[PDB]
Amino acid sequence: DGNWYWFDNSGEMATGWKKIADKWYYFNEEGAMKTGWVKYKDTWYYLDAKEGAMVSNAFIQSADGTGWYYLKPDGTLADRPEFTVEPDGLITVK
Amino acid sequence: TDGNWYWFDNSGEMATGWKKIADKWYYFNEEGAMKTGWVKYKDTWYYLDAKEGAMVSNAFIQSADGTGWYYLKPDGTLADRPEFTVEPDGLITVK
Amino acid sequence: DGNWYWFDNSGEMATGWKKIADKWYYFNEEGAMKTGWVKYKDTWYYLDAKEGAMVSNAFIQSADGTGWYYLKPDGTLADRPEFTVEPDGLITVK
Amino acid sequence: TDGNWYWFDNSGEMATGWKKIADKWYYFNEEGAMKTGWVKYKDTWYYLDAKEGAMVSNAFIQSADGTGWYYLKPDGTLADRPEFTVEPDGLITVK
Ligand SMILES: C[N+](C)(C)CCO
Ligand SMILES: C[N+](C)(C)CCO
Ligand SMILES: C[N+](C)(C)CCO
Ligand SMILES: C[N+](C)(C)CCO
Ligand SMILES: C[N+](C)(C)CCO
Ligand SMILES: C[N+](C)(C)CCO
Ligand SMILES: C[N+](C)(C)CCO
Ligand SMILES: C[N+](C)(C)CCO
Ligand SMILES: C[N+](C)(C)CCO
Ligand SMILES: C[N+](C)(C)CCO
Ligand SMILES: C[N+](C)(C)CCO
Ligand SMILES: C[N+](C)(C)CCO
Repeated sequence: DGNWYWFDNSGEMATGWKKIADKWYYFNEEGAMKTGWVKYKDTWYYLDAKEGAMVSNAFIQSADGTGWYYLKPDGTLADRPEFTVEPDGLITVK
Repeated sequence: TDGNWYWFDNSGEMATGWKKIADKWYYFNEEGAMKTGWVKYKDTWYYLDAKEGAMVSNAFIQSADGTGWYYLKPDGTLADRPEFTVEPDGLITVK
Repeated sequence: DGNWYWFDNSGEMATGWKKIADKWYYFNEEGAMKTGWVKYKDTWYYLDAKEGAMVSNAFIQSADGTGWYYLKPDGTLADRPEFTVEPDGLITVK
Repeated sequence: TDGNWYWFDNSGEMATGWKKIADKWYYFNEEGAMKTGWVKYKDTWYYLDAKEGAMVSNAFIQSADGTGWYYLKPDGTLADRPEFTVEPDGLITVK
């Protein structure tokens, strides 16, 4: 097995976050593209397990299948305090 | 023109209210006209695919104004506030 | 079991072809919506087995799984003489 | 900026040519750069998903000019004229 890497036209190897053709990918310090949950500077993001792209404004099923986590439009995971569920059930996040 | 879809069984009986056809659920009003969008069925809300009429279930659908989302349980019913338990790390649970 | 029917706002029951909200459906003479292959006035069309809508500009797998039939943009089935397969393999239809 | 995707195995060997990763096929040029779009591999043509790089198979894809379609066999190879047998009623068969 192995991993995916990315090098811009100038030969620079991508490490960390990198916008690649309208999508965002996260590479560890060695350049290896990461998939799944990633904690970057005390903040959580979710990278598609298939093509590795960051998911945003979406709900992703918990591991224990007990519930869902919401990823804000910028990709960051929303905390409980950020939610305001209105009486009818409308889920709002800040 | 404009109109509505209806379903009559082989016996000739016009479908009305909830009806399960070919493994999908549909809701017809009192006049047999297939409903789409939000439908209130005795205190609870449901959502029928706006384009195909089948009841949506276990899905989050964006709000009309786009300000938030709504969640439809696996039984089709719309989860209202009392049913939510948003855990501290953000894990959303519905019962 | 039963079938789907359609009545416009004026109470007229649809029979034959009917454009319904950007899609086309075929109803037999008794009003019952048809799905699958349909022969109308010596010409073949294919109505989606799921939602009954006519498919156009698409290839649909044969029953015997031996090949595919091509439905032109207007929904009608293309005959052999209508095809011109270019050397590289480009499939063109008239 | 602009650039290219590459794949190095855990051993450090740069993937080149055809490579099957996580159950999908990809094609890297001589410089290890992942190819997308049409690729000629020894007399035959293949098509790699323009957005994700994986080889398309058993699929009809619209032509660039939109004038016709192309068919990719289940093994990825592009079917050329000699392989087509269009039956009289319109049944398209490929071998
Ligand atoms: C080492 N690589 C060839 C992968 C980078 C481009 O120079
Ligand atoms: C990534 N986890 C879901 C495991 C942490 C809680 O956010
Ligand atoms: C309360 N609902 C939002 C479900 C009905 C539409 O107004
Ligand atoms: C009057 N209908 C044709 C709708 C009933 C027989 O199915
Ligand atoms: C006939 N169906 C109800 C299945 C299609 C919705 O337009
Ligand atoms: C799930 N349904 C509400 C559609 C069935 C009970 O009538
Ligand atoms: C007989 N229908 C009620 C189904 C048609 C509308 O008048
Ligand atoms: C509808 N059939 C495919 C059976 C006839 C040949 O076009
Ligand atoms: C012959 N192909 C069309 C497959 C190559 C692009 O020109
Ligand atoms: C130089 N690389 C980091 C690309 C090889 C080790 O996997
Ligand atoms: C990293 N993948 C090659 C899987 C995504 C294509 O952009
Ligand atoms: C189907 N492939 C051509 C990708 C495998 C043989 O190398």
